Amino acid sequence: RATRAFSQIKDAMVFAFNLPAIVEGFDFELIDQAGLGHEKLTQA
Amino acid sequence: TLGAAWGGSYVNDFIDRGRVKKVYVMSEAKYRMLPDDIGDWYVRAADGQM
Repeated sequence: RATRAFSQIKDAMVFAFNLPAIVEGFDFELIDQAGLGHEKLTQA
Repeated sequence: TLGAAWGGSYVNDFIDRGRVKKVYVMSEAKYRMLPDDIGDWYVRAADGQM
């Protein structure tokens, strides 16, 4: 419900959640190996 | 002057293609290869004179 309401707020990313049963899906990285520089990795 | 010319001196760091590396100042080889080359180096005194 909370999220549902907060979605109404323009000009912001607001959402609410529970922290998972582990107090301490994926996470994919993208490495600049050959030293191409920030705007090129942006593009990548 | 002695040290930087003859030993080389680590000034500060620069970025080379996204990666930090050293900046070294030091004499060209020919100007530090021999004992008589020692005299060839000038230092500026307080009256602006070499």
